[PDB]
Amino acid sequence: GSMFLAQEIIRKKRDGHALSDEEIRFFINGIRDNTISEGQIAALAMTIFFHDMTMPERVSLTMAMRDSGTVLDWKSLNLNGPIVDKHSTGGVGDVTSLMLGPMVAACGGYVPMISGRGLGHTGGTLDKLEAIPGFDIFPDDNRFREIIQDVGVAIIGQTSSLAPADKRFYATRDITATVDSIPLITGSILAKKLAEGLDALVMDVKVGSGAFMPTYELSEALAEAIVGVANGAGVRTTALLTDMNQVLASSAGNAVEVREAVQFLTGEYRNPRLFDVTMALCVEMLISGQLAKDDAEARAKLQAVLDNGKAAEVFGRMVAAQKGPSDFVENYDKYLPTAMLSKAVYADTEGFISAMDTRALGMAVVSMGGGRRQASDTIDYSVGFTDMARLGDSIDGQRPLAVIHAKDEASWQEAAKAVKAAIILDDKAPASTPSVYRRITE
Amino acid sequence: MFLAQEIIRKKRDGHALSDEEIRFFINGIRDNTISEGQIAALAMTIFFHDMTMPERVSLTMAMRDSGTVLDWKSLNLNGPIVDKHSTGGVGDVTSLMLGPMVAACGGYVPMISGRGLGHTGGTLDKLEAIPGFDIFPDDNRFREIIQDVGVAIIGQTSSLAPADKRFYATRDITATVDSIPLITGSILAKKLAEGLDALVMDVKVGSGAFMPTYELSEALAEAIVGVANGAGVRTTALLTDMNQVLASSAGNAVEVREAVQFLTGEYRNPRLFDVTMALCVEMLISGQLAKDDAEARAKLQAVLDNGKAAEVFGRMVAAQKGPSDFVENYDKYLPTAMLSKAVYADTEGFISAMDTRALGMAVVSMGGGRRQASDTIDYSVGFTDMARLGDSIDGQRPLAVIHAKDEASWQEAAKAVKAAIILDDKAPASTPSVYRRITE
Ligand SMILES: Nc1ccn([C@@H]2O[C@H](CO)[C@@H](O)[C@H]2O)c(=O)n1
Repeated sequence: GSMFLAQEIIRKKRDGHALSDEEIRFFINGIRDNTISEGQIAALAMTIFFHDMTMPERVSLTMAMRDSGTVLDWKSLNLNGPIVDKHSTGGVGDVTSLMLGPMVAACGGYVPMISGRGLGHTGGTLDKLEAIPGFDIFPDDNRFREIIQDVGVAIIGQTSSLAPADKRFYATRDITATVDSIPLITGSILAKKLAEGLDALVMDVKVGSGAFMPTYELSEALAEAIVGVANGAGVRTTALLTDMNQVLASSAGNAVEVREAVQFLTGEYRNPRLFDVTMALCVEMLISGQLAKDDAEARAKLQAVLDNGKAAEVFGRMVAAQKGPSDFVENYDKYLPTAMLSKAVYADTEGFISAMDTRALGMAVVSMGGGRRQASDTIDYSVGFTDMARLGDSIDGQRPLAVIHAKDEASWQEAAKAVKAAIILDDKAPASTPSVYRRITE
Repeated sequence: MFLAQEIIRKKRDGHALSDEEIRFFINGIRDNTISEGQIAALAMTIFFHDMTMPERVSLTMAMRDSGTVLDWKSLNLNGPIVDKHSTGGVGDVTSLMLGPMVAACGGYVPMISGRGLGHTGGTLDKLEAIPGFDIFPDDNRFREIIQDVGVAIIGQTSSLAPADKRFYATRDITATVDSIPLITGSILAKKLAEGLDALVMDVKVGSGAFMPTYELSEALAEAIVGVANGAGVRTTALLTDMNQVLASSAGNAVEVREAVQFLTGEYRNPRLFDVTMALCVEMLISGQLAKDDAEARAKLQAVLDNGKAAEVFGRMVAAQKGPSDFVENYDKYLPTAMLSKAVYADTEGFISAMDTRALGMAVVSMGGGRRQASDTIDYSVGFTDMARLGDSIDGQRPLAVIHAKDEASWQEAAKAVKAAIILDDKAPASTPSVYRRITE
């Protein structure tokens, strides 16, 4: 019965016609309910790969995936500001979320950051926060709602009932060569975030060797596609192209990135590239969330909550609300686990850093124990890199490539070989590039 | 003496404990030379700081080695030693079919199980609805049953991970139950003491699940898989549904009747079939009895459908001193409740939700389970013909048939069932029986 209706929808898309909202939602729910077979899913996916989808179709697909599970509704809490979030294609050393949420919350936004785990070398935000003893990434949503109401930000992982149709849909795409389709990718990127019930959203689309899309042109095209769909779905959205040709923060790992985020919020250390990207993303959130009129007003408000400690305090109150220690901001080195062996790694040659393989550095952290080879693995939260050298730095015997935090000497030596191999020196200094490239609006 | 507080202080400060330190502490728990205060402190340090995989493995193996560990190599059996463990449910009768099904496909299944706890049934209590059935054969009769029949379902000794006894007893009064490394070591220690070649874990999801949320159930399943494989036992886990009763009955005798009729083919609840079959598949694959899913299910369907599995079950019941002809004549042996009547809902919607925790407690209150260890059980009481999530409910379709001792307990059970089952005008979203498979 459903199989009959499904095949008509396939035939309709097969022949180049646009599907209706009602047909798209029927098919997405049949994927969710297992009333449409894998063959039929693959066939539809392949007709979309070939014929593409119009903007109304793309919007219907994303909203249907979004409506396939829980969608958070914030009206009853009567918050007096915008619900807003950031989404990213990810990167090594990208810890922006841990400062951005508190900074926007301190400026009057409400930031329900539902995120995830590792996924294949880039480090998941949830694993980083679990380096904090006691920190609880799975509050029940009455606690979640309370934290959003009281603190303005929470970072959690209750994702199971969010856009569940994407699960079966992606699984079939990934064995039938129908992953590589912009309308399907856009749906997968957006559905879970949109299920947060956002007023506004900023999308961070990486550019560079360490990016999800491999070329500048393809990053830009993906960002425009996301922006078009998200706004069509009723969420005020912009995107930034930002640089991932090297580690973004000065550290890569879990505990080490939490430490960097606290020091950024307090002013103890602000990596200038991480600062550029974080500030730029937060600006979009204030403008789209209607908390600031323009860039200069938004940057003033953001710099103010960095300067008077309010953003650091929101982070501290979030850590305490999610059951970490109440004095984490003041005493983070007491609570974050320390690796047994912390030792700088030096290059074999002298010269300038001209290039860096971020996927390889990310895999080096994973191999140290800082990430999961398999999902059943346990993370050592103390290991990783700090003091990362950057593109353009002078490297000699007195200037290390990084400080490696390792659980023992054997894994330290293995990480050092991987780091030295991932970083390319050259006799002449490279040219500089922006940390933030194009801002993309609808 | 002194080392125990040093071990506590080390973990309090966020440092990892070594294998030597963990084995010391566990043995001290078993020997009763480490006090309740020191147990609880260490548990609270673990709750705050968690444990690495080497610590989790050390902990689990230390608890396993704190008592008897079975060894099957000397009997040289021509198949793998495999078993299943579940976090428990209501109507979770899978073991009674799964044991025989796997034994009929070449596995050896030393199922050392347990009784009911809280709201969930216990496999051993269900089997004791069978007259004569002896859940405590000596080591001798136990080995011979495994050797000659391939499966036996029994209760455990004092020397089966005894360290867990004081450890769990302290956790349960100090709010240190809710720790995945502690839970994992508690779940696995007793199962790995069986000397298994392979193991499958059934981790329930939903309103009757041990963990409250899907992501917590998922986290637990992953941890168990990591530790069990790290302990040298090929292990996988399934996330299965417990947002309603799994079988069509809940109780003891009524669930034994359902298991027999499933094995013979008289009646097979399709959700119960999915979960049972899926669990058996893992055992055949992990035990190297089948190359893949399709070959495993083909072997399993075959023994369900040529009577071999039902026959193995009857041999097992007879070997453990139940009747020779229990499969053929179960109605002659299982006890009948005094009062058996259908219960009807008050509204006319679709079944949207089911509070399985409350259903399970309703069975306990009828006398089908225990509140204290010393309680006795009426094996005849319980529910049959359970309505299911998504069914259309009107005045001609009951929520269940309630089997009770007398009209008063029948009324009480009917109030609990009507309260536990929520009807709605709209058909709910479909829930699957198996949410995912988790391997290493
Ligand atoms: N693969 C995984 C994933 C999670 N966990 C455990 O789950 C709890 C919360 O994430 C934490 O206790 C964490 O250790 C785990 O043990 N293994």
